[PDB]
Amino acid sequence: TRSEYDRGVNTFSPEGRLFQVEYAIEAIKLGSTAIGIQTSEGVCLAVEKRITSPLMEPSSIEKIVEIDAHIGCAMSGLIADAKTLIDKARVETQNHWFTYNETMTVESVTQAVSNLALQFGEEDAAMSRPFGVALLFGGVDEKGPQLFHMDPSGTFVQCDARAIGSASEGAQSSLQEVYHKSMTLKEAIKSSLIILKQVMEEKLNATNIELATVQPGQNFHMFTKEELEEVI
Amino acid sequence: SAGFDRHITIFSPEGRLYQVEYAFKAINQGGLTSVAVRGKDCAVIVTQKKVPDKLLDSSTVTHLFKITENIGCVMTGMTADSRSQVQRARYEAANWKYKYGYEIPVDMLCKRIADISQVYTQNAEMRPLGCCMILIGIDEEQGPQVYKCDPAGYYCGFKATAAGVKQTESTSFLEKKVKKKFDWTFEQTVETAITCLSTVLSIDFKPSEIEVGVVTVENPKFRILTEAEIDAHLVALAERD
Amino acid sequence: AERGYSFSLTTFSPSGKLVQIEYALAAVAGGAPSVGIKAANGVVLATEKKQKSILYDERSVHKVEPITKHIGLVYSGMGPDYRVLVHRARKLAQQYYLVYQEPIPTAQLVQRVASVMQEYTQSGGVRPFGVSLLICGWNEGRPYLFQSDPSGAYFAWKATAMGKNYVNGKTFLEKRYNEDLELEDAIHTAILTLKESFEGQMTEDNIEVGICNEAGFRRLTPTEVKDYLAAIA
Amino acid sequence: GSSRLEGGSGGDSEVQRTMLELLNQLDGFEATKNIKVIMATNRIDILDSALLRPGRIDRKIEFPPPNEEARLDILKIHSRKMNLTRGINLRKIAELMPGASGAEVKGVCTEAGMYALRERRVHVTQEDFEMAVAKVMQKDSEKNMSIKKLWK
Amino acid sequence: RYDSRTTIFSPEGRLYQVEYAMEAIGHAGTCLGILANDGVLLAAERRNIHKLLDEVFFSEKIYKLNEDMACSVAGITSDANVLTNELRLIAQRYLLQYQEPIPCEQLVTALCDIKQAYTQFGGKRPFGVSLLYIGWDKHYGFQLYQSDPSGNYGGWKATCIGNNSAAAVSMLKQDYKEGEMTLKSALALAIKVLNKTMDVSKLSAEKVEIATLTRENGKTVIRVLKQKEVEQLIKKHEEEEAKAEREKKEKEQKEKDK
Amino acid sequence: SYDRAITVFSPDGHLFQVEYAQEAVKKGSTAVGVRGRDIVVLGVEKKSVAKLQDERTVRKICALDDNVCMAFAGLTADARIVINRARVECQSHRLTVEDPVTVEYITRYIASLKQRYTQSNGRRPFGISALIVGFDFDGTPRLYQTDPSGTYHAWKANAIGRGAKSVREFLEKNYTDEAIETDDLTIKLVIKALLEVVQSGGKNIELAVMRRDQSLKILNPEEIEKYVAEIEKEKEENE
Amino acid sequence: RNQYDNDVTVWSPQGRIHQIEYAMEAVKQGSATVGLKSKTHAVLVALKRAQSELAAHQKKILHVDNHIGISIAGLTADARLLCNFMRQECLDSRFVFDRPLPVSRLVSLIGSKTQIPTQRYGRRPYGVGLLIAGYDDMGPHIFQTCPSANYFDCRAMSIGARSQSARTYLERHMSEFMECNLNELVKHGLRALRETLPAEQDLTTKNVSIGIVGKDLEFTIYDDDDVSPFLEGLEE
Amino acid sequence: SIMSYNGGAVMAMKGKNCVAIAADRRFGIQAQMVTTDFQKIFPMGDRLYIGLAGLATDVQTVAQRLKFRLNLYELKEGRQIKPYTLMSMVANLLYEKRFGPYYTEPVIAGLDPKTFKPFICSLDLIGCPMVTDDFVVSGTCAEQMYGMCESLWEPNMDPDHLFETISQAMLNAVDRDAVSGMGVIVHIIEKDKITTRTLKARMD
Amino acid sequence: GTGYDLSASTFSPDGRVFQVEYAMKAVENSSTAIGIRCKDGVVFGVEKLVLSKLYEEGSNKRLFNVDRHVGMAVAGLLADARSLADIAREEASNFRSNFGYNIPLKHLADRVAMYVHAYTLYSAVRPFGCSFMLGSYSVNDGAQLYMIDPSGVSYGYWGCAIGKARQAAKTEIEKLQMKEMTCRDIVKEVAKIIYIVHDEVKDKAFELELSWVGELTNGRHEIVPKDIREEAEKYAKESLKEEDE
Repeated sequence: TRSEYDRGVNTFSPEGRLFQVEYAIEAIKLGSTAIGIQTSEGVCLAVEKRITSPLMEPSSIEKIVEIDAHIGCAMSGLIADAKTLIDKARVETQNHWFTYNETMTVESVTQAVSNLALQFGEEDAAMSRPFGVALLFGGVDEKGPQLFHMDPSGTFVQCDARAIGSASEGAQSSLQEVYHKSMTLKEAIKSSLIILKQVMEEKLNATNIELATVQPGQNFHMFTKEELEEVI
Repeated sequence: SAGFDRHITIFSPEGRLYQVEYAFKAINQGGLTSVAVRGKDCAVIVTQKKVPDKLLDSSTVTHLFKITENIGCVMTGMTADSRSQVQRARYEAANWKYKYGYEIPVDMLCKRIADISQVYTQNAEMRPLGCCMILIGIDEEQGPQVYKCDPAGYYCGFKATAAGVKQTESTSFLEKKVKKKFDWTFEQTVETAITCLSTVLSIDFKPSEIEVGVVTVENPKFRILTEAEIDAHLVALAERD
Repeated sequence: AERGYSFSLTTFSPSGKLVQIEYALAAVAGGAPSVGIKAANGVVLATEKKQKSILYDERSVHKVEPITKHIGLVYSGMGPDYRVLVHRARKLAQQYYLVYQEPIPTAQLVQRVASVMQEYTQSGGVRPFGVSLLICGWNEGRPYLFQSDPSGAYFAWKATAMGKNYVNGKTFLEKRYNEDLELEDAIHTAILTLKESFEGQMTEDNIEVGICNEAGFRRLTPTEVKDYLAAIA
Repeated sequence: GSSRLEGGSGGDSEVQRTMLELLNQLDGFEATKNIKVIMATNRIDILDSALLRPGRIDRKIEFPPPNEEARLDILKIHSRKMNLTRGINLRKIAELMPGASGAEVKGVCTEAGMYALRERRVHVTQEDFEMAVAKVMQKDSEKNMSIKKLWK
Repeated sequence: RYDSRTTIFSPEGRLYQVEYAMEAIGHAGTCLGILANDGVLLAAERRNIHKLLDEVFFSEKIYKLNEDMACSVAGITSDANVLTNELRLIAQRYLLQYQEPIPCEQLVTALCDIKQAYTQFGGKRPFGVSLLYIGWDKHYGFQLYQSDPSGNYGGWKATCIGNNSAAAVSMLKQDYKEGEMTLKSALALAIKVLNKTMDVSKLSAEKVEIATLTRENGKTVIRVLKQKEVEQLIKKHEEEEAKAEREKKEKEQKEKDK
Repeated sequence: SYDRAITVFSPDGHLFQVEYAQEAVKKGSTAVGVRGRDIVVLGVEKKSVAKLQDERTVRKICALDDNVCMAFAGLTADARIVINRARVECQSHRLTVEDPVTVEYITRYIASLKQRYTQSNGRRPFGISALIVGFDFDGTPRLYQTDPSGTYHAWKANAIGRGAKSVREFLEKNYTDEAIETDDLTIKLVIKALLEVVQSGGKNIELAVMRRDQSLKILNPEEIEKYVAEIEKEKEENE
Repeated sequence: RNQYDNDVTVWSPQGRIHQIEYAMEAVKQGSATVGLKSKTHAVLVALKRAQSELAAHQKKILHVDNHIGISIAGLTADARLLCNFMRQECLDSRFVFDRPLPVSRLVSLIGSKTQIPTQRYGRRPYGVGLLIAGYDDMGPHIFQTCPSANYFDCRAMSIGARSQSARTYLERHMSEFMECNLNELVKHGLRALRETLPAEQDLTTKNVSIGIVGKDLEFTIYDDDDVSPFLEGLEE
Repeated sequence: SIMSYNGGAVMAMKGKNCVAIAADRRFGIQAQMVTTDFQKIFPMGDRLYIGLAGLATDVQTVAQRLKFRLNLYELKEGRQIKPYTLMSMVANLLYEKRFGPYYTEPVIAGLDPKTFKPFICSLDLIGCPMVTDDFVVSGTCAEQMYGMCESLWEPNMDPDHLFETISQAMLNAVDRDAVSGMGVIVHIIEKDKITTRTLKARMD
Repeated sequence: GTGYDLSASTFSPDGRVFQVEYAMKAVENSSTAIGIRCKDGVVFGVEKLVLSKLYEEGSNKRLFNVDRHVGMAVAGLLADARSLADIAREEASNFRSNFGYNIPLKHLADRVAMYVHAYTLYSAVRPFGCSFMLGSYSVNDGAQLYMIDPSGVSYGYWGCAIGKARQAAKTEIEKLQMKEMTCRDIVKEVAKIIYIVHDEVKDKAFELELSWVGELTNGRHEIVPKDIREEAEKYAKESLKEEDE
């Protein structure tokens, strides 16, 4: 049936579906899992790496990348698209700071990255397929710590705790069970690591996971090797 | 050999342009019909006129247009395409007069529209407009001019032409008539045209359901003959025959 | 056979053959008879002008037209395409005349018309010009006769024929053609090669003949062509 | 039995199954003892890989168009039962026939014989063989110089 | 079916239309080329000399891209003209910018980048042309390359493209002196390969075109051998082969005597 | 029926023609690369040539800057185009900021160019995988790898070509500090890596080494022969 | 069909253009939105769905210039794009003329903008059903627009998944409109959303979203606890 | 004056089947003489030379542009350009840029390839072709050179009798010109010879 | 299907453009619209269908004002109707700005006809699937009415009808001495026409749109004032009863 309705982003199906958009959403699944948490003390991000074998340095599988001094970004999906949208995010944050001399709120930043992900095939901009990447922007704006999830179809929303990636449906349940509002960042780190361990194949061991935290204080902190060992 | 049919720029393996031929088929689809004949000092065009409703206004319904003061045209084909082509011809005539500073010979006006149609048949845009346009005018040196501008790129000059559904029978009758003393008078040419149309139609013409236009070496203006002239010619000439 | 690769013009075939240009050449061959002869001191072009009736004023659309007073052009194929190529050939000749103050050499005019055909045979929405041109010219002192094909290919000819029965025309010319054929006899040879292809009576008005010699290309008038036809018959 | 093209809609599934059964019988579970199989094909390119495998068709001989003096051998073989004059040079006939298959050689001899039959004569002469070569090896060539010059 | 568009990759990673053009080049004429310590030369097979055609163009397949380089073309005629014009334009653009006749390698790389763009961009079929470039450049002296439709170019001591080019190159391999061949020996070998590759076993000036590039007086010279020299070479070679045949017959007579 | 379009997703979520460009890269001759302490080396299979066919015109290693070298594997035309654009980018970043071009920076540039050609529907992806090896101005023997899909990574040693899988397994097995402990053990490692897939040895190996702040040099046939002889001596001694 | 529903450039051989009908269907996949008016007000109440009890709820009332609110049911992408275009039109009118743009004219501009991408093969129809509120000098409006590029001046309308319930409730209870009270009008909107609900579920301070415009009240949105005075007072 | 910026001088005359084109050698910017080996007569064929004069940058650029055009023309139309066609080509080259021109005055001298008859022409800085059977002078000291032209010429002139005449004329003209001189190159084109001389001059 | 009907740039192998014909078929499915030319004006009526009661009286308005003095009455797809109305508005504005006097209706019809012809010619854009009529009155030119259909034909009409019931509307319009009636009576007769063509059982609800432009208003096209509309509707109910008799 979907032989003439799902081969183009601009041909509606009888249901009213953008099947290329759902296919990009599926391509999100393939990626390595990420788990972002937002609590009263900041925002945490814990992601799984999929190191195939040594001789591939740690600093090429970029799941966490720093967005301004007050946001971190966890990627799930195609790397080229991830680079493009992270670059859009950085240039937007810095342009907003340049023009308004203030730190872009995470709502604004994820809104604008979504605004880029919107223009699939509009003849006023230049892509032709949805940016097949689902991103988590976890930052600290004037409303306290916040965490905003973006899906490839340009939809972004606040999330007090969200997991993305291959381990999406298998970790949303755990997050649902464990999360509670009055949570401290230490609890957030431990809980995210526990859920990652639950839904990974290799044994979590400080060189198959990345961790970062953006706090109402010290900037985005990427946990270093010794800190990884301590937490683990 | 029907697979080479869905684009105006793909040849058939036997070197035929099917969607150029289908433009002629559209001409025939026009439903109406037209004829034209040129005499020693006159040129006369006759054409159908269907008014299949009492509310249609005969003042507006007409297929004899005035491209410029001296050049007139009869259309045979879809009315919208015909009127677009008429507007184009008016534009080109005006531009010619503006640039080169003298009235466009019918030769060139028919050539120009033929070349527009040729551009459309070669570059795969537009959709070759389905009308056949027959131009009449007065040329100072050669004399009267009757030309036809088919929607594939021929702008050929005719002693007597026919367009539309009855084109074949009209051409046969006109050959038969021309083979006898081609030097025709004004009234004799008006006749030849009207008689050709009447016989190819197996009908007798009312003074209204036929549109006739004429140009002459003494009247170089596109005179659309009125009901009075049509009635007079029909009745008197058929009687005196 | 190679069936799929025949509806486009930007896609080769396993044989390496672009089917669409060959189809265009078939359209060309399915056209009017036209003949060309390179005399020792001139060139002669002729082409059947038969109409479908006596109605057509057989003086309104010619088929042997000039491009300069040393170069001329006749065709076999379609007619609108021919008018476009003649217009562009005149434009190229005049552009060359402005850039270099010298009448365009026939070889270069042929090359540029071939380049135009190439432009039109190389995009996904342009129909290759279905018409093959014989270009006659007098440059330096040596008459030139070239053929330009829809494929963008230009090539010299001692004498040729093109149209419905090019095979018969060319065998006849092969029999009757010798290098030192002065123009007055080349005209007879061309008219005879048109006779062996021309159904019905070759009246002086349904044949077009153009001769290109030192004096300059000239399309023979009805009186001259009638004289020649009577002499030949 | 030829290339196994896809089936279900427009594939020669039935002839393909015939080929598959032939494959299995030539080689397969409970194979053969002393049954030899010779196959012939005018062009193998499309012949299926399973058959041309060196398990079912072990050897693949080629029959190149008779070369020089092989054409002479064929001329002799198909001109022995004939009436040749003192001064017929079958070698010269061979050179005049380049790249001509053995069918062409037979046809050349036969057409020389028919030419002899024409003129109430029971003798074939060198010129008769030449005319036979001309009439047999008719190499039709396209006259469309444009289609021929497409390629430089 | 992975061959309906130039820019389409096949599941086994082959640009089909590119291979299609590469094999199509076979149907073109026959060009071969030989490098020799003294010079460089190309040979070309005039497929078509029907006696009603003419010889207006001294060269129908070999062109002079500039004073120091020549190129032989094989493939579609229209693409051939387009590519030769672009080659001339590149050469003179290089002269304008730098004021030194373009190194042959640079000229070939430029044209082959053009062909690469064509095979990689949008709706444009790959140029159905293969070219053999000969030339002299101050960096590496005499030089000979072959450029295919795919934009790939190889520097060949000797090579051949076109009909029976595989046989031509096999015989080149057999009879090429890898570092000692002179221009006359190169001409002899070219005639031999042409005789063995052309469909007709008999050669003549009506079917061959030979081009020779040599440095003399410090300046390059690109000469298209006239029919007189062509026929003299064809002769010399045919009579040499006839003498070889006479020697073979003498050997047969000796064997019979034994 | 979800192929043939460079900007079309398969219902499972794959872009197939970029993957096809990758599989086209798989059809190239082995190229290995290693970064030592102060020597970064790239080795390649020549795959030999007919004696008439020159070899200067068959290149697989190209220096994009005094401190960045590139080893190609894939299609030759795409190789040339990408290398040419890489060179212009190198000497354009030199003007953009008066600093030698970081190896990571030129790797990003190649990734950007490849993605630019992939993401649109009238651009055939560059089917080439490249190993970039260099010394950053600050001083570090960096090595990255770039795929046709416009993705780049920071490898310490890896190979692309016909035998990428086997040679990567071998390097996993036989790469250590001892290996990268001198200016010659790294070279020896790379020759050992090549010999697994390339057999003729003398006529099927080419090496190019870059020492810290030292211009890249392509080791001579004699020098590579001497090294293979030395590893052969060690092989027989330990056998 | 099966060969006439691949683009908006092809008519079917029975007088219907299929892509526009497909987009009309697309509008139904959003959430219930019930919009309505009185003699001085215009209220838009929309059902904000939840993607998880962690992730917050999708907003469905956006705030165009101070005299236009907008409730969107359809593609979020197209909703955002048309929201940006409406904001641009309002600001441009404010710049050239110093008068808030009439909401019977902003709608015309949107209709033209959405018809243009239903007659060219260069884009897809838009995919948001739009309820535009606002109080120009005349009176409060509730305009509806659907991807078909037809705009309706509705006494009170609704759109989205389970929008019939709302439309029937409007049929039944609209006789009261044009004389209700500042809060009673909102109550009627809430009842419409209640009927759109799937039962079991109710109007909770979260899933309820309310937007208000009118004389002496520029556009406002009541979310989180700003809505409690409505749900608490709502009849059980 | 723009011409006076870099001076220079070019001359050409024709005798009996022989032609001569003579140029001063100097490149001084303003008054600072920079070199004395600047090429101003360029070979565009076997027996066809162009003596571009005037501003230095424009002279060089017109030379490169015209060589570009002539190379293309010859290869594409295999032939040796006739002098009239070269004159028209230069006219087009200069007149393509009337609204801001190359500040040079080309002067073409040569022999017709076929009939071996002589040709000399000049052009203005916008491209009015200028052909005359006696003289062509361009560049600064135009008045002095015209005076020598008129007052030192006789018809039906042979190789050496034309050598002496063109030399003397340009020698005097350029000696009587500031911002010009310091060496005179004379190119004599004959039916089968071409001579490039570097005659004396008041290099001071 | 047919294989020659996709896109409007392809002649079917008879000389027919199935896309234009489908556009006309979509035209012949919308509510009826009548127009009649009098001696001193032209009157329009449209059989507006309230698809729901929620819609204010004053929903989709199928009688548009093009220029001060031309009325456009549209039947078909109303989005395309509004687009065509904007095209005609812009063309009237351009004519006034470029020439100085109010647009002649014959010219406006010709230009809009050529516009729709452009959109039937091309393969990247579908032909307008909505027919309409242009009517006006001027002291100089006089009352005029015109029809423009998808194919783009501007035949002049004394009276016309477009939509579901056009044959019935015609047949009933011939039952009128249009040549001599006046706007006041023709308004009531238009009401009668609409109410005789209307099908209550099929269209459920219904409302009436009317307008006239004539000398009686000085050429300023105006929606029929409320009182005249009410009186015409009363007479239409009475005429329906009389026909039922």
